[PDB]
Amino acid sequence: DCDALMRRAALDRHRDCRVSAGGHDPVYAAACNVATADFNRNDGQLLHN
Amino acid sequence: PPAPNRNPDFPLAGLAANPQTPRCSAGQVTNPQFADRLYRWQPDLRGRPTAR
Amino acid sequence: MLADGFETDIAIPSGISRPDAAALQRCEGRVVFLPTIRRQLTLADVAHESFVSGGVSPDTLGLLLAYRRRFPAVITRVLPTRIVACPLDVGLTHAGTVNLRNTSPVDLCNGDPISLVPPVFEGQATDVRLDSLDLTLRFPVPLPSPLAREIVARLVARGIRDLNPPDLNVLYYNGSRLSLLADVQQLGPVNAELRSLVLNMVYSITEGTTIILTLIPRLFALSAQDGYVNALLQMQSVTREAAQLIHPEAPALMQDGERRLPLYEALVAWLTHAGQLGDTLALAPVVRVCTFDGAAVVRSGDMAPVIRYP
Repeated sequence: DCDALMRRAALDRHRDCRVSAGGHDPVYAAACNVATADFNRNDGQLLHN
Repeated sequence: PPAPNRNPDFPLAGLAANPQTPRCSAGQVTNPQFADRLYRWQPDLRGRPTAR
Repeated sequence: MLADGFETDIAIPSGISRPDAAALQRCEGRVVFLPTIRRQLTLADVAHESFVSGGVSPDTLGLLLAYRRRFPAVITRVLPTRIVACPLDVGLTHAGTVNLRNTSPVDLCNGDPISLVPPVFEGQATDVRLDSLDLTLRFPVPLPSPLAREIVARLVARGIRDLNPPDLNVLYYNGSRLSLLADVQQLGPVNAELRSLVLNMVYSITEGTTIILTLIPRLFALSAQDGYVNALLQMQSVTREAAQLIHPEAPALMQDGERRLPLYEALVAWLTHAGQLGDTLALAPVVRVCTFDGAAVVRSGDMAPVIRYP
């Protein structure tokens, strides 16, 4: 899921929290069809299904 | 004198009540990432007849 | 100070019940407020009945202003006919030493200045009565000088609560827990104390002070790094919670800033009003302690050698 990251992002700014997926910031997506399917896709478009 | 109607009052009694007012920790302050988040207060004193 | 000094004489009235005569001989070293530096007075002038104000009995906080209007003096020796005392504002003796008996709960250390407080504390409220002459004697309590500045600060801050429709009673010194007895305070003398505060409060604020206010973010950053800076804020100061919200910054540029020093002028005006204010509320610490056969602790209930403090 993204739920590990979603519960985490509400932490404070004065204590740092850096998460880099594949050296890139996580971008979220709701669903994926057969048509999109983005198999060898680069930088961290993540999914939450 | 300074420019008229420049000086604000103290929100120190006011901002201390609401917990939703943004604060700073000891690691925050002297960074400009939080200097803009806090309240800005600029006193002026060039029109004061002080005791000396 | 004269070559012989100056010794006042307080005459005793002839009507004396013999138990009240022995009560005066226990007053060997006490502190006595004289209204003048007249050479001969009476016990009625010394006692609490003349020490009242016109029609109004003064409270504990209002009794401090009555002290600084008068002259503290110390009884040297009790005679059968009179009482011989030496003033403190006048140069005290030929020799420069007086004995002072501690009617105080707290022991004394060497070198510490003595200011004096009314009877305030619970339990130890002791007033000598001369029932043949129908007189009452309230004698002040000699205490160390940082303690007297605490007790005045506890009383004055209590009266400011009374103008605003917890808690402030408990003090500590040498680990001793002790509170103080007070019920009411007259609204008259509190205004005299408060007006003496806020005029001296305002007169510290000069143009350099706003430059000093820009260092409030520096201290709250510095208290993270050194525990000695953590010894300032104590969590009960305003400036810890004031630094958490307000980020001030300096005004610029100052008028005639080439010729003048704003940070220097703010300090000297601060040293003459706010740092002076420990003298302005109570009376001055005229007396410190110099034991000769070196006793580091003068115990509660004993005499002590006494030498003036500038």
